[PDB]
Amino acid sequence: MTPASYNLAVRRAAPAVVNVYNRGLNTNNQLEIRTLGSGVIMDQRGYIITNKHVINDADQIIVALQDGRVFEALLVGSDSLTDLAVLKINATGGLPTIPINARRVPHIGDVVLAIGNPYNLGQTITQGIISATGRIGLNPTGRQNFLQTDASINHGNSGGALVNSLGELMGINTLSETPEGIGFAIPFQLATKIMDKLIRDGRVIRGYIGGIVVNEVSPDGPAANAGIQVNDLIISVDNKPAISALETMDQVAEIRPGSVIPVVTIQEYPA
Amino acid sequence: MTPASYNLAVRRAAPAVVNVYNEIRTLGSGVIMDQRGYIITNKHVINDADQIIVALQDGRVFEALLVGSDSLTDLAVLKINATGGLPTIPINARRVPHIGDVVLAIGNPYNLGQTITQGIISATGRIGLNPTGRQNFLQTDASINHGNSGGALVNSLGELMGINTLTPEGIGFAIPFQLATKIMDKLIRDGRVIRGYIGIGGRQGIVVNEVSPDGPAANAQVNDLIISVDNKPAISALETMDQVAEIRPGSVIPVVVTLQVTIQEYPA
Amino acid sequence: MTPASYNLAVRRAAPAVVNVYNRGLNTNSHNQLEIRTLGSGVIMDQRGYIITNKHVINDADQIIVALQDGRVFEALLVGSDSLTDLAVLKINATGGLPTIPINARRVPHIGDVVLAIGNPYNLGQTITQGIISATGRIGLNPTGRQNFLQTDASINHGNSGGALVNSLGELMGINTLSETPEGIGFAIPFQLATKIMDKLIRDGRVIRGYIGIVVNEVSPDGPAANAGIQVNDLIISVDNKPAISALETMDQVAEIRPGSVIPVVVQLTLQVTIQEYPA
Repeated sequence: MTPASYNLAVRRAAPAVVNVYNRGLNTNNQLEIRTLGSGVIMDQRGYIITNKHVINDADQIIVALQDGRVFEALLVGSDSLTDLAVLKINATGGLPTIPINARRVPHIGDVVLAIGNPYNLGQTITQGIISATGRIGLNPTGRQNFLQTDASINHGNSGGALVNSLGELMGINTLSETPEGIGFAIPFQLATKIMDKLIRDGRVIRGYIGGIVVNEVSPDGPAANAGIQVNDLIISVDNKPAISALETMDQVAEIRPGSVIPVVTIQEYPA
Repeated sequence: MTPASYNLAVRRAAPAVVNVYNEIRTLGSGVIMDQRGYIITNKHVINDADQIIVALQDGRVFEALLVGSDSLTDLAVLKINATGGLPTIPINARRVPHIGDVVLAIGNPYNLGQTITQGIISATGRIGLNPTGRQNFLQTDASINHGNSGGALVNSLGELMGINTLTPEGIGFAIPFQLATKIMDKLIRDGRVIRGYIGIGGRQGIVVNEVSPDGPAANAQVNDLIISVDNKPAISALETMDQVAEIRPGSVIPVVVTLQVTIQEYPA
Repeated sequence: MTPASYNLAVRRAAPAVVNVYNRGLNTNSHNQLEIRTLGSGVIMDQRGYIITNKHVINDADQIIVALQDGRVFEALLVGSDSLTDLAVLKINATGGLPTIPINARRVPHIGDVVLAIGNPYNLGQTITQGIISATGRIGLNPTGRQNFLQTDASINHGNSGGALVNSLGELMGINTLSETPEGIGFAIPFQLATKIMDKLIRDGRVIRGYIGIVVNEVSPDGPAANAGIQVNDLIISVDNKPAISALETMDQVAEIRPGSVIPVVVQLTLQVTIQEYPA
């Protein structure tokens, strides 16, 4: 026999996780650490994911690898709604990349490990399960549509990785009587989507509109301008049957402002 | 390869777990025990509830009837009649829980919807009917919060290990399933738990430390050594007290220390 | 089918773990024996040597050890160590003792499932499950809370001095200590705990080599300051061992005995006399 262990997943995923250091200038001279967090190297190009709140208002950003290599990092963009931020590091002499299986479907009960730097103790692995799946939909909803896990999450785990027993990335750790074993991560599929969009446009451009029964209507919104009223029953959006409020709103977000569709001219979501 | 997962147990047991709602006085969780619509939960969840509501992970909601409750075990049985089929919690009565067994707690902590947390059995506790304290419950480092109460604790096979009851970290308790079964049946039948009460406490034989005034024992002294209760050898204080509880009030039994005692109903 | 379980490890290791009770005679006015604090301990071998945390037994007038088999023993303090917070006890045993499983050849790995065995809040023996979050170091030289073993297995007051074992029951470490930090707890690596025990058994205390790689500073009156070494010196050899690591070198110095004299190359070959580490 041999000891039960998840070290496999640790060997594979860990190196691609990094310590992130927000550095600001203190007016009341040099750079002082404002905060810290974790991040995941996504691909060989040097793209990294992390939590927006970690890098917010940073004058300088630094990224350290478990192999000891340190890099100055460039903010590629961020997103409030998902609390995600993409960084990039140059000077590539090769990089560890987080294992990814796009074909992998997360299931409730799946063993997962959270990799991060809680309280700047150095890299820390903690074990738990997927308590709840959440959604990969682009449209914001709330803390309920994230992935939920009883794997232990502290300050410093933010932007860290959540991987299954195979090291495959399940999500990005966002945030955690005293609630015990309740922590959240952004589903990896969604994180991918956000990353690409930030890489591409320097920001996340969301389609905004303002059966499914209309409870209210946004003044001056795209809907109010097209002639839609309260109590209307929406059966089709851009030729797609509207059978779900969640699925419909996720679809609207993928649509680009300026576009015109049969149900209106899409606008960009308000900050 | 495939990811290490307990999702199997989740598929099996989860559906039989429900959100319970006591304006709302409080909320909690419950376990559907069988196809008749009987549900288990914690008494403290439903106490002084004007109405009780039960929601299923399949979206079906039911008005629920309090079948009875128990303070000592903090258990309560509900019932809903359901035309359609109902999910029931997997049960293996032959299964012996062991310390170290992987377990999952299924419940609705902080009303976040159904939540699964993973841990192990830290300690077994006892299935004895006689109350003792928080030590004779099942103990687990699986995460338990407000809203997990009345929820289910199951092993990797989905088999019900116990009902979740209640800065200390990774210390949580559940009523052993074997005991929960017994309590359920008794509440279903009598609308309450009728316990055989004698009115002694003490610590082969059992030495009487004290005697309850007006109790069944006082009516039939300290320092007595009890060697036989109703023809059963008294070799254990725990096993004896559990035995007394199963005996019904009004009954009369031989006690050898040969006296004749009349069992009463336990004081609230 | 059968339920996923670690009970195997529990069966093997648990019996060798014990409840420890610090007792003093000045605790009450009537000068009776009363518990000042309590903890857990691990029976190491058949001789009755037990490991526990120093902070558990500190200033104990009496020490008591209880076994999961009901046997109780008066215990003798063999010695302690502040730096690792370890203490060795001994019990006079007759009729054999449970001993904690040990595999010296076993290499702990991050992610390995572990169980913490102890007596949290004196609830009786309690098992909690987690993994090794970080390895730490087995080096003798003190560093800090970072070079211990780290684990998300649940640790409370009363787990101190308890055992942390893998799925095979093999002792991985001795549990030392644990916004509210969740799933952050520490144990002394077993390899190191062994080293400390033997040294305490033998010398009644841990005798450490102290000296006082680019030199950032120098200790006044220290062995180094007395041999002629200065700041900014580059140390390339310590007692004929290449100094390629600050960690590996300091651990090496600790193994050296006070009074000893060794060559240090910085070329200048000096002669230093090792001293005993300051409390």
